[PDB]
Amino acid sequence: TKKAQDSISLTLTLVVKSGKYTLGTDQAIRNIRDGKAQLVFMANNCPPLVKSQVDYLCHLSKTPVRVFAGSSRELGIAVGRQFNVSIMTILEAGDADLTSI
RNA sequence: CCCGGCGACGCGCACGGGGACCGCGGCGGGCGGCGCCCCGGCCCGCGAACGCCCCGCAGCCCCCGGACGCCUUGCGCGGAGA
Ligand SMILES: [K+]
Ligand SMILES: [Mg+2]
Repeated sequence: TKKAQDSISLTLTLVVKSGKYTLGTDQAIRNIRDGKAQLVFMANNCPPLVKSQVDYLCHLSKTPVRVFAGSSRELGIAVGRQFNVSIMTILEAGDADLTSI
């Protein structure tokens, strides 16, 4: 719990300082179908037709997909932006371990 | 047979575009009065519905691509993609 999230926070910052990533749904689809996505991270108010499609595309590519436990605004705050982020796709973990998940 | 659309819609200060009207100047034709002045006053110079081509701000949409910007008198908009 409390130990769990302070690792999720720690990893989410590690990628945005040293390691590639993209923010947004249209950038996330174009990468998953090409097999570049090590992880996919979604918000809990992600639109329901769009979420269904992201999971289907993920199982075909074997790309892991999790669910961040906050709104699309929290995800914006978490990776350090002033705008809402429905989907975050990590391309290279860099210095993050990604075991936190 | 079923599901829809057009017909089909309130009020308001402002801001913007089109048409008609209205003026000023030129130039073409005609008038008036004129003791002095007057290229200084007056009248007339017109183009429809409809058919074909082109051109149309705002506004909504497509493609690339992935962001400390775009923009109104006022605002407003953008990782749900500027
Ligand atoms: K009516
Ligand atoms: Mg009526």
